[PDB]
Amino acid sequence: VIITAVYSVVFVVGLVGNSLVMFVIIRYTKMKTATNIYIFNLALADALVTTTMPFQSTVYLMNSWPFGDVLCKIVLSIDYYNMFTSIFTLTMMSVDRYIAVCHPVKALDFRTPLKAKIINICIWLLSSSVGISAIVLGGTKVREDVDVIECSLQFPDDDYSWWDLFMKICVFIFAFVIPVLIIIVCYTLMILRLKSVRLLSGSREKDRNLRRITRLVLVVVAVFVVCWTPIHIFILVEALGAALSSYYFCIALGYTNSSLNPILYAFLDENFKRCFRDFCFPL
Amino acid sequence: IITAVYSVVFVVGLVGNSLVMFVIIRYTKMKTATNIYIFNLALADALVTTTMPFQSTVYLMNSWPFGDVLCKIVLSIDYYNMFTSIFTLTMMSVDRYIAVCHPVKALDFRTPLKAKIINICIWLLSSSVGISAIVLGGTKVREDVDVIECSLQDYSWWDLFMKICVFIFAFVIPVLIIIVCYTLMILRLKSVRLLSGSREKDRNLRRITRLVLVVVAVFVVCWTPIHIFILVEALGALSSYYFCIALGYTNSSLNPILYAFLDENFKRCFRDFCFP
Amino acid sequence: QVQLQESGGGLVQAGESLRLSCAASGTIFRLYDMGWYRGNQRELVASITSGGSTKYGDSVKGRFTISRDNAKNTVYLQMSSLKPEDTAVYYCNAEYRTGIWEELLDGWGQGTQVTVSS
Amino acid sequence: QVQLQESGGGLVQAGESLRLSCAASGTIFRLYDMGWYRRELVASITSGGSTKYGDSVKGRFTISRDNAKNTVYLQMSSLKPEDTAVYYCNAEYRTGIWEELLDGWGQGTQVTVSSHH
Ligand SMILES: CC(C)[C@@H](CN1CC[C@@](C)(c2cccc(O)c2)[C@@H](C)C1)NC(=O)[C@H]1Cc2ccc(O)cc2CN1
Ligand SMILES: CC(C)[C@@H](CN1CC[C@@](C)(c2cccc(O)c2)[C@@H](C)C1)NC(=O)[C@H]1Cc2ccc(O)cc2CN1
Ligand SMILES: CC(C)CCC[C@@H](C)[C@H]1CC[C@H]2[C@@H]3CC=C4C[C@@H](O)CC[C@]4(C)[C@H]3CC[C@]12C
Repeated sequence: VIITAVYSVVFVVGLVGNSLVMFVIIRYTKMKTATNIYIFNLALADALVTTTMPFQSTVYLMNSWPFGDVLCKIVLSIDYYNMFTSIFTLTMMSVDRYIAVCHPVKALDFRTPLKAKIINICIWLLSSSVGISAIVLGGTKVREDVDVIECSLQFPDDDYSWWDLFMKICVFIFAFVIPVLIIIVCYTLMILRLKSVRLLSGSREKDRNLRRITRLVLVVVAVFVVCWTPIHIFILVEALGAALSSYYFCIALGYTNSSLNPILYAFLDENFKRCFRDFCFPL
Repeated sequence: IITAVYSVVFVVGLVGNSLVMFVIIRYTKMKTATNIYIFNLALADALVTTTMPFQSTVYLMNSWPFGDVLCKIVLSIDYYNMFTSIFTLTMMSVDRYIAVCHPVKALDFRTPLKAKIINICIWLLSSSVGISAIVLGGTKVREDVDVIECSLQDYSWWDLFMKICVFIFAFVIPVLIIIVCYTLMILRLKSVRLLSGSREKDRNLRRITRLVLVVVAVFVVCWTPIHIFILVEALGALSSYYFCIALGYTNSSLNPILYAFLDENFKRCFRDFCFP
Repeated sequence: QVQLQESGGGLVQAGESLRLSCAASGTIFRLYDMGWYRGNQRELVASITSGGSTKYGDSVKGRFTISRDNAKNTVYLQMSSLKPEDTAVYYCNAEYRTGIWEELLDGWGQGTQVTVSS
Repeated sequence: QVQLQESGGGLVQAGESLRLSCAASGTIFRLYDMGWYRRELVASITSGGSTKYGDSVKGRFTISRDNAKNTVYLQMSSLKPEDTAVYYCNAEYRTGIWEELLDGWGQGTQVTVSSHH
């Protein structure tokens, strides 16, 4: 009934919350942690997917794509850039966290806000592989037995069935499973140190934050897998094999996580919580 | 077109006013006479913010798809907010006059309980004309076009009479009292050095009189174009009408934001409640 | 902001005269009371209201003379027949208000050094 | 959220021997270093039983640990009158795996050495 607004609530949050996270890290100098530079990237990707919230909405109601190619080419790419940039940023966060608590001496030269921006730029280039290509191959095509307009990437019709199923697998495997694996390895090697080590760095304060931020990252990673696992096994079940509203539900979760992350940093960081309070409400 | 801004303002005023309303209850530190009035005014701002789906629904279909019982309720809720809001702004401005121009008599005349009684008296008058909108209001089909109408319903003159009656007693007289109240307060804020004998009372009386002044000033700017519009249309464009309604719904949701920037104590609880 | 500008102190031999000024520069919405305050240092020596009501210290009456120029927001203190007992630091003080809605404030100055030879 | 239980101080004649114990009780995840302080160090011991003694304790004191019972024991031998002070127990704990490293002090147990024999 009133879902037409709760969809706008999330839309504003993910578009304002992430913009806020990006601006705070840019302007305020104290907020240039190696980890925060990664969150800037993640926020950026989340802001972009949030920009496609309306477009995906109108498709829900109308059921046919009514925009132009120039928008189908831009949304389809504003998407691949998000699917890859986000998961490659979490996987680096968790690796950055690994070499922060399981390699404290080497980290004295390996973890720096310049090195992190480099890995962030590197991630957008690797994501451009599939991201720029979507702008090229992105186009609209009238469905055959539907008489509706479809927006999707265009492949040579010679062996469509093959390259489709192969791409889907490589997406699921290399953008949903090899990344999660790395994180699970990262994080096991890490709680094993934290269950027995007395002090990770020289200060108790370093060790206070080293443990604390790694818990934030673990919660961000946790929310991500929970929201992103249903859609990934759904794109893969329909490939190897009907009034299925599951597709919009699994997209609902994925758009929740886009808007949930600005709030998670505000809740799981005493620094983000402090920078917001001294920005929105300067006492 | 883009319509999320309408839903955006719906949640700010529904959550803000209910936050403003909760903070005064839970935290005993800020149960002030002025905040009893702000509570009352947020309560109004909350109740009229629960009609925004109704207004949008009528905006698209151009008709009343709800029943008559939901046409009478929202007509009720509409007047209760119309009168409660302006009568609360008039009694804050009188409260403020007493606070800065009559300090000797404000020791015994500005107790938060006394504020409650005056705000109880305000709802008695306002729901009284909100009970009449239940009687007078109702559903009916327009003569020619096939569209349901939710309005007040025996003579077309008594409609222009009541509208004139509302303009005089719900807007013009109350604004005359505020205009007067603040004319005498600004003289004494400029003439007097130390207002209440304590350099901290003086700061607070001045700081909070500015808060009410903005809150009132914002309120007339939002409600002037809608009040002169219902009176001009009685002497007988539609895109102007909704821009007069958008102003009034914006005001209902601005007030929480205004308390945050104008009151350091509201600014302080929005922090420890949102960012502990 | 507001800044108190002081001038007129220094080393001087006894029985000589000095003159102290204190201008209140800055965003002043209304100045209220300006004055000079020489164990604990803070002790009244001369204060004048914006009307002209003066009040001198017990020891300073008869020799010092305070005067206010409301047009220039400056106050002047004419010290005559100085003695070595009068040697101290003299701090200037102004009650001002930056705006209609702002609080009342008490602004001190850096301090002027006076050292009367015997 | 940590309670310590101390024992074994009091009045004793010089060249006599005492024994202190300290029991770390509470809701904790893992204890790290327990030891006795007086505030200079006298004796401390890790989870792995590696011990560190103050310079004023020329092998006279010896500190054991029972990790099973979260208790640390200080065997003080050959007491001198220059040992009279308040002996504070210390227990490093962590309220949870992601949480901060912080220790908790004990009430203290008074030890007094006097005269001779
Ligand atoms: C929020 C995330 C989960 C959305 C964002 N995306 C959702 C679908 C979208 C790309 C789109 C584009 C064009 C038409 C249309 O109906 C929908 C546009 C609304 C934006 N993207 C996706 O769902 C990802 C999910 C996914 C999973 C497996 C796979 O092999 C490829 C893909 C690519 N789209
Ligand atoms: C927030 C404010 C600006 C809205 C509240 N809004 C007004 C429109 C509304 C009453 C409604 C109810 C039923 C049908 C319909 O089309 C509209 C419902 C959505 C509530 N109230 C009004 O517009 C006030 C304005 C006004 C001005 C003069 C006068 O004599 C009577 C009235 C009563 N309606
Ligand atoms: C439109 C509605 C609010 C009309 C309300 C009328 C009454 C209740 C209001 C309107 C004018 C108000 C007065 C305005 C100013 C003064 C003078 C002051 O020395 C004592 C309070 C007193 C006397 C106020 C009491 C309340 C008051 C009398």
